[PDB]
Order: sequence, then structure tokens, then C-alpha cells
Amino acid sequence: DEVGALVFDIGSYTVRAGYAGEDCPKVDFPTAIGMVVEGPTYYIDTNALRVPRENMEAISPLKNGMVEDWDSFQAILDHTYKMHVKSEASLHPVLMSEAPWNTRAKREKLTELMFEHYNIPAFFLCKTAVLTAFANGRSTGLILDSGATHTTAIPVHDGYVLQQGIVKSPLAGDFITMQCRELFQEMNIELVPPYMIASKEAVREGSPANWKRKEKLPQVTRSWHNYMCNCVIQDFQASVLQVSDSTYDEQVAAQMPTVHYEFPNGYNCDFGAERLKIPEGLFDPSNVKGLSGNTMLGVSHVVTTSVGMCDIDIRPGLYGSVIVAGGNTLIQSFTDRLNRELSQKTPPSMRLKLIANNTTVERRFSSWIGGSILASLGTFQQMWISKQEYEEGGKQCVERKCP
Amino acid sequence: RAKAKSRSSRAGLQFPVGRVHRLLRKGNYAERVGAGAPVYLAAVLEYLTAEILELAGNAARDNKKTRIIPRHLQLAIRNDEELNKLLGRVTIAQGGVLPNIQAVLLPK
Amino acid sequence: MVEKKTSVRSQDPGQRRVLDRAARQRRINRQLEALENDNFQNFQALLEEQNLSVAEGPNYLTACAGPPSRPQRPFCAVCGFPSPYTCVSCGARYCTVRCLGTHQETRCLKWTV
Amino acid sequence: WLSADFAQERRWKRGVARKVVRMVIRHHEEQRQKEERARREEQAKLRR
Amino acid sequence: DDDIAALVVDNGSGMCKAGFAGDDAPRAVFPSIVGRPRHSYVGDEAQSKRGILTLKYPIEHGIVTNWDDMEKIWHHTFYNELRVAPEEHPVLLTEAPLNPKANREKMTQIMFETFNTPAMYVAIQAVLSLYASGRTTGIVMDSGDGVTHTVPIYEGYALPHAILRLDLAGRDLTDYLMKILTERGYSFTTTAEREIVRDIKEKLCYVALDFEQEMATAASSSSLEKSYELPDGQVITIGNERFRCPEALFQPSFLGMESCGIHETTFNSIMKCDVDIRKDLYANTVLSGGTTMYPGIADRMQKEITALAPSTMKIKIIAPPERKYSVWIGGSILASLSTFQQMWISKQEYDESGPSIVH
Amino acid sequence: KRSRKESYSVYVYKVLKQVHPDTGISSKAMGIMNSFVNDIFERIAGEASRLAHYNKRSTITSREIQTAVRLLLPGELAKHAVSEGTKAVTKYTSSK
Amino acid sequence: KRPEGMHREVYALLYSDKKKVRPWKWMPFTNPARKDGAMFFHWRRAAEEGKDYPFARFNKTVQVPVYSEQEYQLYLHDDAWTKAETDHLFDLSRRFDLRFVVIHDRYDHQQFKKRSVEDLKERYYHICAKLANVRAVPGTDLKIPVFDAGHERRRKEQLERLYNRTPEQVAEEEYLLQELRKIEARKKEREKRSQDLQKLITAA
Ligand SMILES: Nc1ncnc2c1ncn2[C@@H]1O[C@H](COP(=O)(O)OP(=O)(O)OP(=O)(O)O)[C@@H](O)[C@H]1O
Ligand SMILES: Nc1ncnc2c1ncn2[C@@H]1O[C@H](COP(=O)(O)OP(=O)(O)OP(=O)(O)O)[C@@H](O)[C@H]1O
Repeated sequence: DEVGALVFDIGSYTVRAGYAGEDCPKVDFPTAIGMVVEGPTYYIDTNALRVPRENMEAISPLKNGMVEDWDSFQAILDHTYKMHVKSEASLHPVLMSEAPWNTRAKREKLTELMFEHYNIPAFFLCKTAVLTAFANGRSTGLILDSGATHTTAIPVHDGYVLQQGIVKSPLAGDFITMQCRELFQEMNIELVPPYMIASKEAVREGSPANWKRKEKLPQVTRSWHNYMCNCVIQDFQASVLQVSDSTYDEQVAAQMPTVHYEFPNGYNCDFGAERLKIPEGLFDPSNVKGLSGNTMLGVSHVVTTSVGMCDIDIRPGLYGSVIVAGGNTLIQSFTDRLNRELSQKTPPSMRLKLIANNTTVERRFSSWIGGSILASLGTFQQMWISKQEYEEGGKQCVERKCP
Repeated sequence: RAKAKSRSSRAGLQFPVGRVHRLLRKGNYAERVGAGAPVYLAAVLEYLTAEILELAGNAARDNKKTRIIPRHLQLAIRNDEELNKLLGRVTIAQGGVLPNIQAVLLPK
Repeated sequence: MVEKKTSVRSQDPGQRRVLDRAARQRRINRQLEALENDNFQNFQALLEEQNLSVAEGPNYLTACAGPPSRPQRPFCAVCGFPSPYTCVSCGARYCTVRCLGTHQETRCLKWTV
Repeated sequence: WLSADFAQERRWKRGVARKVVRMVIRHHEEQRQKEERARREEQAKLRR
Repeated sequence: DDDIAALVVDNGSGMCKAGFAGDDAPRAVFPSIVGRPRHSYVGDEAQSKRGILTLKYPIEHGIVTNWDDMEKIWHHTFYNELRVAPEEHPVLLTEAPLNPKANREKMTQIMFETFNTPAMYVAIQAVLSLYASGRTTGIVMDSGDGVTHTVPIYEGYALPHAILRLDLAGRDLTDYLMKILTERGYSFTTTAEREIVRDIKEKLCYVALDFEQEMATAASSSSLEKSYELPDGQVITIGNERFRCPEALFQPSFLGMESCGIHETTFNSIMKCDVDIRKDLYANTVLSGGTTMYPGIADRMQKEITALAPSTMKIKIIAPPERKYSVWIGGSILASLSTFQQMWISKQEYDESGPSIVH
Repeated sequence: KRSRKESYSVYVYKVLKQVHPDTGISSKAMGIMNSFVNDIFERIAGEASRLAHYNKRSTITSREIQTAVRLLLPGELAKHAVSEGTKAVTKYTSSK
Repeated sequence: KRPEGMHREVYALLYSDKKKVRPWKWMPFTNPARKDGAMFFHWRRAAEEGKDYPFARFNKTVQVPVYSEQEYQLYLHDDAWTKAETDHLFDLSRRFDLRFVVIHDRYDHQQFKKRSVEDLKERYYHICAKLANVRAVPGTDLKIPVFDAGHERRRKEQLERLYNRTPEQVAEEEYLLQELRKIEARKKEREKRSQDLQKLITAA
């Protein structure tokens, strides 16, 4: 069953790659890679990517979870093939993740690109929701994924995605990044990305940083600077933020404990109620200054809407198998709050159950883990799109084969 | 840490050595139990359980029944020469007795 | 890892209590009827109309030959070859140490219930 | 079946790694009980 | 008695480090090279016949030509030790920074089918070194001639989602020093000289934190340009390549490669880890491999990281003094362990399940 | 708010299902099977207790347990029990 | 002198009471269950290199009838469905193993008019029924209770009102629920109890 084959999970924020049957991916690296139009030259390993550079683009090839910059996408896959896997693509079958809403043209273009450029022996293009379901040991369930760009609820029933049940919201890691930008600005925080500091000294809580700036810095462009600052912001999201266990209450949030934090330059302070107010916008976007509008659905409402758009006969299965994924779901009390609100708003006629995965690898790379398990079954070795399927049927085979 | 192995498993028993030793640790049967007493006690306990379950099931089959009733226990523990001795002063609820009719009280 | 059978400890023959004499007959009888048995691995109607047919005149029951003059031959029952030996417990016959081993593990005492 | 097998394998190997860490910690503190054992043998030599 | 009889191997593209295990230094050492005719020697013989042999490294910065070169290296390894193999051969062996599934099947197939080892085990070199470091966790940098790892191992496991790597520890720095020279007539013109360019490091790498010292000394330098004995008997003094070369371990752009150095590589590595557990990666920061034997780079791994990390956590560098060999020691500590035998792979389960066994 | 009460039913069905694959056991018969186990446990532990106390000992041991099994079980019953336990203690101290 | 030499507990208990040459190999293998002849690679022992794949038995294709053009034209014709409208349903049937909760979602609503699950199910079933009807005479079990769509359209519906009931009907209904007992007790504990008391007072 398990053959030398490569599993790719290409997320909007990071890409995971590895072999079939591993517990964890062989490598994970930022999808928002660096570029200079020299043809162009690319940087992906975080050691060359965080160098302040004479020119920069920070190109980010994917739009709304789908490939748009095929050149940078090809460069990413090239670098992955010969920097971390270090194997000839013609030897190993390729299993690759895609967004459930990806269009047919993209599927066909990826198929022909894979077979012509990488000369691979076989191919299988699979949607993140089904992979996440396989990773969590179920054939049926509601897959909730709160990623960087969008938070999406996708029903999987008997191994297949229900397009009519997909619900998507822009409330996601990038929206949290914007909220962090706004909060830092309102706190007048001097956010400095790590590359700029030569040395620093300790300072008191709330006092400005005492640091020296490097003298050899070139005139870096705005996009790469934004990327680096957003990396610091997402570290802050890991470090400080926490969802309110229930509906945000200013009085309660004032009673809640602070969390101490420091920015790379040395500026440091305690964060209080604000660190709970930011994630509340994920669950109730009405109290989000600057983003007024009732069209936005929060995480719990994304879930309930997604299940409600399905047949009532399969809603019991979907609510009884809520599978939760995506990096944002690592925020403290995120799953507890989600479980509470869904317990409140799920109809009494049906059982509610959330699958109990909690690890960073689990929550984020469920799609890659799904590829790992899926590529390790005999019943799956007959589902491959072989190079012969492509040579005979052409680029369209991916539409006739696996959904 | 290491995958935890039980004490019934390492020895190779079905009766709970943990639970057996446990009744002993807080049973005041002694003052400082060692590291073989519960194993031996559980092994022999369950050995006698098997010894009897055997005779009980065999008599049950003699009655063309697939479920051991307390009768399949009275009949057994009185049918075996040493189980009867061991359980001589033990009454088995809803078991009955064995049809031992005295020879002199028969038709002549 | 472990020898992985002390948990089930099936036979544990400290109390073996051999089956013998009439029990052997039962086994023999069982085997006979099994060789006389049918698809499943009306017979009651056959026995009923046969017990209607009981009489001393020439009929089904009185048409049985009987015991043979030529005495019974031994055969192994594991491979069917001529068998110098008998199993001390159940009385079934065999021809090697290996055959006794297989018989003790699968057919001796196990199917007498 | 294979998802339960994957979960069991991951759990088992994490536990194995942790108890190898614990086992090596025990081995290192035994590699200090070595020095203590030498000192105690010297005290026993005084007593002899 | 497979811990008592344990064997340990590590190819060491700069110098192999192998032997009958249980003591704190390798018994078998050789330059890990394969020589062939131009138009099969591996032990301090190819290094002399370099002028009449085509020499190939069996190492590819974490990949190997697993059939011919590796089997010859193992075969030679036994001759560089007690030759106990036909009596006892329980082994743990050379392994990649990141190549478990692709390596181990072929690797253990060769070792069980050719070398018929009754017991096998394999693990990442950094996880081996951790057991010389004597603690649960660390950033173990696991350097050498072929790789510049920053693997942040936690609780005995090499989390691959945070494992990063760099390419400046051996050949690269040696060539960088070679082309830093030829500027001053030191005449490191050919491979025979390259092989002692990697030994100039025995003396010249600086005694302390040096990114400002290299500026301060250059203007008025005296009594610091330590000499080195050339094979020609020359004792030429050493210029600002007292600092040029090792500087590139922390400014790769100074060598001409577009990356930030080991401090930043390790900082990024631990930054990809969990936010709570990285508290221990700060509390356990560790160095290994011959390239870490320089004095000043320890002060770099203190200050260059302190400048980046927050003030609350501190930088507990516990680099062992013999960090050239902490892999060897740690692996030995793992192999020569009284109650470890339950974790060997052996010939019955290999036969019942194949080289695709869980290892 | 539960009031859970322990019993030996789970291991008497493992042993029974293993030593009679086709035969079940009624709930009322499993009650007897439980009481029997508790009774013999009491007997053997009490005799080992007395054994240890007679030799001025604060610890009931498996050696005392074996001698109590020799005292309790009749001749054969004893022999089998002693052999079973004795072999279970050498399979447990050999780290299997 | 005491022989011992073994474990303390076991010793006291006992005395006190007196070459593999089977090379695995990386191997090509073809799956006979596939029609494309695709060669995959596998980790097999040396002693089985060349045997057929053991996962090709797990290929039981779900059965779905295949009407022909003539057959469809004669009997399967339906004023509300066109051939282009009907072949698609069976293709989705096969590619999704005759399951109709996942056939629906992928229905081509661009060239095709919107259909519920029940209509698609009934359509495919009438098609199967008439396909077997073309046979019929060859003992083709003309007793098929093809999925009821009418009652079932309802049965789907009259669950939906009970699905989304924020309170009252989910909450307040408890009251009427209790009333089911009251209405089933106090009326007979009323009109019947009265009649019994009238007779009791009549005799009294
Ligand atoms: N430890 C953490 N704690 C809290 N939030 C986190 C953590 N790590 C990442 N995040 C948030 O998760 C976002 C990234 O999520 P993730 O890695 O699951 O996305 P992705 O795989 O790229 O998504 P998609 O597959 O939907 O395109 C980051 O932008 C950050 O907002
Ligand atoms: N005595 C020494 N003093 C200082 N630095 C040294 C010394 N010996 C070697 N080095 C440095 O370390 C490198 C070799 O280190 P080491 O022997 O640990 O690596 P290796 O095992 O050969 O490599 P790899 O693990 O990549 O196969 C040499 O290239 C040089 O950079």
C-alpha cells in the first residue's frame, strides 16, 4: 500500500511537504515567499527570506486560497523538490491539497503543469476538508477550518464535499493581524521587526525601547516590511490573545488577568481586556469598529449556517462530527467558546460533538496528515491519476477522476 | 513516558492484580505487602474460578442449556471431589441439590 | 515481546479428567452419524416413517448384514494411513509421534461435549 | 482502522521518546551516583 | 548482551567518528571518502592517492549513495575497530538530518541482508547528541563538515515542523578561508592544502566575541597574528582572517551567501516552535559538531541571540567542552543503555514485516 | 452522585469466554462467580496474614501466599494453584 | 549451601516449599483491478515478488443499469427530462456509487434545471424500473417498491418545522407534552369518574 510518494499541503500561510505515512510533514515553510525580479529569484527557508534585501517583493502567489501566480507557484514546488525532499519527481506519486472552492480551470492547469514540468508518475488532487476528515478518523463530519485568509465550514458526507454547504468568512488570521495593527497603533506601540536590531537593553513596563539599529540595512520595500511586521504580530497572536469563554463583557474582561509581552526591540508591557476584545470579532463581528455590517458570519455562525444549508437527514451526522482545524483555532479558549455557542444554538433534536484534537500539528496540518494517511492505503492505490490517464485523457482527467 | 503495562498483563492473568493487591494495601491483612502476594493470590483465585466454571459449564451442557444457572454450580461443586471440600460449607443461591436418593428408600 | 498465550491459558491441564469408555462410544456414534449426516455442516420424518416400519418380517430393519468376519483394520485418521497406535484417552488411532501431536492438539478430548 | 493505528503509533512514539529522556536522565544521575559511590567507598575504607 | 556489545557509527564527511561504544571518544576515525581509478580505498589512503584517484564523498549534505559507497564505509568501519562483527554486531548508524522514510528502508535492508546485524536502531544525530547534553530539550545545532542544523528537539523528539537548516559549517567555510587567503600569498592553492585549511581552525578561531574586536584590532594590530606551521616549514602570520571566515557563521552574506547566520537560523527555528515549550528551548541551548569547537562562536550564540530574544527569558548555553564529539557520546549513551534493548529492531520483526517497519 | 460498585465480572468473562468460547454465563451465575472469587481471596490473604504474623513479620508475601495456598486448597487443587502462581511469578520477574 | 542464583521471589517460591536471507526489495507491481496498466512500486519481500495485488478484491463496483439509446428512446422517455438531462444523473450515480446525498450537490445547475433530492431519486428509480421492465419477462422481479417521493417529500418537510424551533415548540412544548398525560388522565379521571360516581350514588 504505502509507496514512496509525496504529500503536499499548500496552505495560504504555510506549505507542508513530506512522505506518505509520516506522523508529521518533512518540512513546513511560509507560503508568502520572497522574490526579486532579477528571470526572478526566490527565497523560502526563513533564513534567506528574513534578510533585509537590496530589492524585495514578498509576492505571495495565492489569491483566496487558489493559485494565481503560476510562476511563483512553480518556483515554490521546485525549491521544495530540491531543498527539503531532494528527490526526482518522476519517481514519486504526488498527493496535493486544494481549497474546496478551487475552480476546474485551476485543477486542470495544475494537472498538466504537474505532468509536463515535474514528469511525475501519478497524481491525486484532494480538498483540504476531506484530507482533514481522514486525518481525524471519520468519513462524515463538518470540517471547520479557521486559516490565515478565511474561516470556512465545509460539510463532508461519506467522503465527499457538499458544495451547497460551504460557508466562508473573511474573519481569519489576516483579520486578526489587522486588529493587532489597529490595537498597537491605538496603544502607540513602536513595533519593530527583528531584522532591524543590532543590540538592546532592558526597559521598564510601558517605557519605550532602548535599542540600536543596524547600520548595513538597505532600502527594503514596503511589502516585505509588512510581511516581517505581520510575522511579529502573529507571534503576538500566539503569545497574548485569548478568546472570552463567553460573550465579551467589558466588566469581566477588566477583571481578567493581564499577560506580559515584549516586542523585539525591547519595548514591553502588560496587555489586558484588549487581548480578549480582538478575538471576540471572530465570533461576533457586530462589535468590530471599522468593520460594521451584518453580512459577516462568525465562527459559530459559519458552522450553524453551513450545517443548516444541508439536508436535515445528514445534519445529525454533521453536528455529531464537527472537526475543527486551522491555526486560529489554537487561540486560548477558542474551542471552548465554539463548543459553548454551538451547544446553545444547535437544535435539541441532535447531538453536538467536536473532535478533540489539540496539537499545533493536528490543528493546522490536518490536511497534510490526511494526505499522509490517505496515501498509505491499498484501496487508494487504484484511485491515482496515472501519467497514462493524462497522456490519454489530457488535462481534463482530473475532472473525470477523484472529486 | 513509557507505555504503561498493567500487572495482570505482565504476569499473564485475567483477575485484576492491581485491584487484588489494592484490597490488600488498604485491607489491613498485613502491614507492608511485598511485590508477589497479589500476583499469587489473583492467579490462584482465578484458577479456582476457571476450575469451577469448567465443571459448571459441562453440567450445563449436560442439561442442554447454554447459560450457567446457579444449578450448574451446585451440581458441579458437589460433583467434583475437591471443589466440594473447598466449598463444603458454602451454599450456592438458587443452585439446588443433587438427586441422591437413598438405596433403602427405593421400590423393592 | 511476550510469549502472548499465558493470558488465554486455554487447557492448563492440572485437572484434566480424561473422557473414556462410554464417552468414546458417544464420539464414535457421533462420527458415524456425521458421516451419515447431510448438507448442513427430513431426517426426523425419515426416523418416524422408519419407526412405523418396525417388524420381524423381511423389511428395512431386518435387512442389515451385521458384523464382518474379516476383522477391523487400523487407520490413522489424520492422514488415513495404517496406524500401529491407539490414543490412550479417546481410543482413536494414529501412526506417528507427529500425528499424536496434532491429534492431542485438535481432536483429543476437545469435541466430547 | 489506519487512523486509530496512526494515533496509537504517534502516542506510543511520543511516550517512548519521553521515557528515553527519563531513562537517560536516570543514567546521568547514576553517572553522578558513581562519584557518590566512590566517596562512600572511601568512607568505607576509613571504617575498614 | 547488546548494550554491552553495542556498536556506533557516524560517517563524518570531515572525519568519521565510530567504534565499539560505551566510552567518550570514537575508536574508528577516517576521512569518509571513496577513491576510484581516474582512467577502492577509504582509510587515510585515498587522502594520499588523491593525485591518482578520483575521490567522491559518500555525503550530499544529508543524502548518500546508499548502496556502494555506504556499504564500503560500513565494511571499512569494522576494520577500524575490534573486528567483533562475526561474534557480535548490534548497531546504530549514520542518519540524515531529514530523510527517515527514504533512507531507513534501503539502509536497514542492506544492514539486515548483507551485514545480518541481530539488532538495529536509528535516530537523528541531534537526538543522539541530546543524550550527551543530559537534558530533555534543546536547540541542538548539530553542526559538522556537511550541514548546519538548528533542530529544536523537545522531550527527546525532533519536531520536523520547526527543524530548519543552514549550509555553512564545513566545505563552505573551508573554501571561504581558502579564497580569503591567496590575498596575502599564504598559498592554499590545492586540495592537499584545503585539507589543512580545515585544520587552521585548530588554533586561529578567535578567543572571544569578535564582531567589534575585528574592527578594533585591524587599525593597530600586533602580537595577535598567530603563526601556523605549513608543511613547507613556513610559519607565516595570520591577518584579519583571524576573524574573516568564522564571522560568516553569523554573517553568511560576508561569505557571499544570501542568508543570516546561525544565531538567526536558530532564533527562527525556535520561533517556529510552540510558544510555551520554546521557554525550554531558551533554557536549553546547545552546540555540537566540530565547527562549534571555536571559542568565540559560543559568545556569539549568547549575545547575537540575546539581542533578538526577549529580556524575560535568558540564554542558558550548556555547550559541552568536547562538542566535537557530543553526537558520538550521546549516541553511545543511548546505545550502551541497560534497559534500552526493548527498543531495538531485530531480525524476526524485520522478516515478518520488512524494511518498511516502524523503526 | 453516581454510587459505582466494583465487581469481578469483567475478568470472569475473559477467563470463561477463553475457557469456553461458545458458553455464556447468566447474570445470577456471575454473582456467584464474583462471590466465589472474593471468598477465596479473603481465605488466602487471611492465611498468608496469619502465616506472616506467626513468624513475627509485618509483611504478607508471595512465599507466605504460596504456603497459604498449600494450607487452603486440597491436594490437587493446591498443586495446580501453586504451579500456576509459581510460573506466573517467573514470567513476571523476567520482564515479559 | 543454598544453591539459589536466581531471582529472590522466584527462588524462595521454588525452594522454600520443595542468517535471514529473505531480501525485501523495492519492486514494481501492477494492480489487476486497474484498466490503465499503471505500474506502481511497493515494499515486498523477496519470496513474493510477482504475485498479484491483494487489494484488487476491494473493488466491488456498485451496480447501476446502463440503458441504450434505443431503449431510452422507447420507454425511458420523460417529458420533464431530456437525455442530456438523464445520462448525467447516472454518470453521477456511478462516480458516487449510487448515493444521492452527494449526487445532488454536484448536479449541473447551469445546463440543468434545479431538482430536489427526492425528484432525482425518483427519476433514477423510474429509470431503473423501466430498464428492468425492458427485461421483465426474464424473471426480473417486477416487484420493486421504488422510493416514494410524495409521502417522502412530506416526511422530509414535516421534520424541518420540528428542526428549527428556537423555544416554545422545543421549549414551551414541554407543557403540552405534560398535557399529553393530563389530557390522557383527568378527562377519564373526569367524565368516567363522574359516571362511576353517578352509579355509586344511584345504588347508595
Ligand atoms: N500558535 C498560534 N496561536 C494562535 N493563532 C495562531 C497560532 N499559529 C498560527 N496562528 C494563526 O493562524 C494563522 C495561520 O493558520 P494556518 O497555518 O492554519 O493557515 P493555512 O494552513 O495557511 O490556511 P488555509 O489552508 O485555510 O489556506 C496565522 O495567521 C495566525 O493568525
Ligand atoms: N580540531 C578542530 N578544531 C576546530 N574546528 C574543527 C576541528 N576539527 C574540525 N573542525 C571544524 O569542524 C568541521 C568538521 O566537524 P565534525 O568532524 O564534527 O564534522 P563531520 O562529522 O565530519 O560532519 P558531518 O556531520 O556533516 O558529516 C571541520 O570542517 C572544521 O570546520
